Amino acid sequence: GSKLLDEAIQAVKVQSFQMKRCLDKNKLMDALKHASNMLGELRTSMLSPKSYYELYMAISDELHYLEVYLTDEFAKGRKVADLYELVQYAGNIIPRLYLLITVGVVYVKSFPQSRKDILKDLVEMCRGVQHPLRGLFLRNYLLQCTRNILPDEGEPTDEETTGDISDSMDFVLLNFAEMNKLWVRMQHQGHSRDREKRERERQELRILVGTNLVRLSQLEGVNVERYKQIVLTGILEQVVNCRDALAQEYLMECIIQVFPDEFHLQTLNPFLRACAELHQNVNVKNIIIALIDRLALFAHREDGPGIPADIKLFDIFSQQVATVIQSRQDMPSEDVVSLQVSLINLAMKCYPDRVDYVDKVLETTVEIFNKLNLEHIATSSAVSKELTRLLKIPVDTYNNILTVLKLKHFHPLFEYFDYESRKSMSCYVLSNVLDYNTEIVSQDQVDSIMNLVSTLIQ
Amino acid sequence: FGPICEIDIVLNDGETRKMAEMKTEDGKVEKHYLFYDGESVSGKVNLAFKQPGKRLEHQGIRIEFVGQIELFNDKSNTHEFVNLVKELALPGELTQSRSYDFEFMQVEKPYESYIGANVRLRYFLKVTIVRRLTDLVKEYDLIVHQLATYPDVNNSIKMEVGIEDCLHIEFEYNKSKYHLKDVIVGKIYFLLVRIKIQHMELQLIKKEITGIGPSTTTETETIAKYEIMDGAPVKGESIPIRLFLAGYDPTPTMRDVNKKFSVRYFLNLVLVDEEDRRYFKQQEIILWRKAPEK
Amino acid sequence: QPELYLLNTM
Amino acid sequence: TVADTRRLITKPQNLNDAYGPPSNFLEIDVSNPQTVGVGRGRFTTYEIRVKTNLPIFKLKESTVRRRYSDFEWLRSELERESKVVVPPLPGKAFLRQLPFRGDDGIFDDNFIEERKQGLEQFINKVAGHPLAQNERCLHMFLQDEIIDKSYTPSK
Repeated sequence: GSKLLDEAIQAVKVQSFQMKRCLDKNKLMDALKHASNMLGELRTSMLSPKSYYELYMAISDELHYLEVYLTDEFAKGRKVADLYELVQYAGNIIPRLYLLITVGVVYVKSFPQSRKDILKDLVEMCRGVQHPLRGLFLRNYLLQCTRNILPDEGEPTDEETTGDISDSMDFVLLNFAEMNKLWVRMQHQGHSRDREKRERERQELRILVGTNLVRLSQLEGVNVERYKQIVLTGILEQVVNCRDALAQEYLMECIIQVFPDEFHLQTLNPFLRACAELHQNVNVKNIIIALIDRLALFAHREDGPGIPADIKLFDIFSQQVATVIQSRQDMPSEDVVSLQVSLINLAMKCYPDRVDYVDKVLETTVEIFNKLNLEHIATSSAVSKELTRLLKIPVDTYNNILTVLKLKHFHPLFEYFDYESRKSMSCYVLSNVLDYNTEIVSQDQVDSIMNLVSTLIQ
Repeated sequence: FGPICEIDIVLNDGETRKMAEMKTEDGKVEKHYLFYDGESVSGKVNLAFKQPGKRLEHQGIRIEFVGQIELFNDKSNTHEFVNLVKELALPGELTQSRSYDFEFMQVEKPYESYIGANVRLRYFLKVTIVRRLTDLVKEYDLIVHQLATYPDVNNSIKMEVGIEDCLHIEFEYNKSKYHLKDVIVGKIYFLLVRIKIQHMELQLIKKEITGIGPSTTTETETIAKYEIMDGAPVKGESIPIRLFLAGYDPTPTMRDVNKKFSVRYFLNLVLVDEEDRRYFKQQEIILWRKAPEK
Repeated sequence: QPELYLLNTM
Repeated sequence: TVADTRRLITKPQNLNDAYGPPSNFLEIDVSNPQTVGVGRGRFTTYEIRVKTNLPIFKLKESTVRRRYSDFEWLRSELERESKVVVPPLPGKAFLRQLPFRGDDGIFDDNFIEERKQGLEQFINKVAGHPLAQNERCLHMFLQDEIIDKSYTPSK
């Protein structure tokens, strides 16, 4: 039908009109009685996630006019007594908590002394809502209301305020852990034949859980050692133990996006040991490649520190990728090679000088192809697609193409192609050696050019 | 004509003395003066004489302080637990208006005023001008509140209950005895959940028991329904309770008042499943009127 | 009409 | 102090319980109505497909064929031993068996569909009930391939 949504938004606009009407007359308890009625509409199970989201956005807009009314009313000396207590008299828990959270942030602003206790209270009393959809949106409303008022390090020096960065990190890590619990629980609610509908429904809601991680990175007082010890340890504990491929894949990629590259360099072996634990249905390849691509962009960014010499990227990634692949039960051969591509790409952008590294990936790729008792690989196969893209990166990216001919293990990978791809690839390299002019070729590299011609004609 | 005389009572401390309210039938709210066990009641009985020229022949005027318990609105079933008399005038006449002083010294008021379904307990002053066939009578109502102090023993309620191999829970309320503007701080901890729970709520229930022995009538009224959970828990989950009793304006617990009636309060915890079946556990709590410092 | 089951102590 | 923020202290929820699947899974589908017999013998059977994770049910998945009389027998057994107020069945429609009606009688599709929903309605209520799950008749009905009416009611 989809009427339900409009009928609800209709009713919301009715009650929010009578709400502001009372806020003009200064009839606060009459205003809150309509605000409660409005909030009533969020109790529904009948809406889907997209519909509910729309209704939430409507009701969140109206709640802001109330919130700002109270904030100013309190700021002008005329502070309502027992207002925190009074909104809790509400019979239904959903109106009660949205009002409690609204009234909470007004109290934190207006009474800095009670900040720690109120924040700690608001996250705790949300345990009331165990229903995945409604609870997620409540716990999101908690997060967005509190955005500007959470403790930090760049704060006004008012020595009557309470709570520090430690309390901010507990506050969000707790809200995170509860929201991820609700969002994973959504997997098992409802009838068993709507599995594809649920995973679609969960996917739409993934941003709500992810917002917790985003909020943690917006904390100025989250330095690297706090990230190491508290924040990432916190996040990873939920990620490995949720045992849910959808959540694991989202949250790991969400980590990479949200936190800075400085933090990633100090947490690579922790992060990649977590990758090796993830549920088999998780695309681990995508997580690792996403990380490598972000550290590649970090290398080429000037007016920035670059990659310290103690952080041996290549040795870390080569060794972990091989361990992560070892952890998979049936990773495609094309995917294993998609990783060898990014290992090269990492070594190219992080250590252009060190050609020995580029050859070690290629040497390792040979060992991989050799280890796999491989039947002849067609050009139509995905493995061949990747091995082509792998070999094309040194050729496309280096300044002097002579330097590619100096690689010892570049050519031995041509063995495993099709007859069609040898002819195509041999041509492609030799083509580039003419398109940019040739200098006199050294002894090892004279040998290379004839080896390329031999595969082209035969 | 009208009435020949009108009786009006005016307490000596009728300006400064605090009043209190009483919820009667159909939502009406009366306001009478507030008194406490031990206080003296004193004032003036003022007789307005209305018919000038006429005379009022009486066989004596008195004033009574009365505290009594009325059951089922049955006049034959009224029971006076306190009665004090002050004779104001001997048999005689009244040609004009006149006042009379009265004082009842340090008056015992053992019970708190209460208006229920099948019970009323009220205190009043009753002035009676006795006449040959029909007495002129004027009642004048008062509220008495019974106060108490913080209790010696106050243990938290904590209890593991359930349905075998279906639902096990542990609920805990922070006290057994709560004052009238107190707060139920509690928690529900889930140990085993093999049913599908839609929601959970705490209810406040007020039982009013009347009669003696086998003669027993209980009038129940569900004062609060307070949602505390929305959705299915799993084991290991804790749900917080914070229920402000100030919101519902209840009476104190009143146990065997004059061996005639009780008024008791209960915390009825109720979980409701997906097919609307309703699992509950009742727990009596004592309410008590706290004495404010002074 | 709506079933009401008392929770027993363990 | 400006706000009463009192709660009792809680025990952290163990992460297996928190994330691992809930232990109240129980769905029963009534489906696939089919005629069995020819002529005067004919009656409709339905597929009663169960999926669960409750320990009391001796198979996590089961599928059996049931007749509307079987549903009446289940309800009748539960009315005797169980002391559960049992929900209503969608109803014996006797006059549908009478001949030369303006519909297909007992095998009308608007009938069989509406009955089918009522049986699903009924069995999910009954099977979800706690006191009902103890009684042997419910398991007999859902998970034995044929019902043994000459039985001694246990549990």
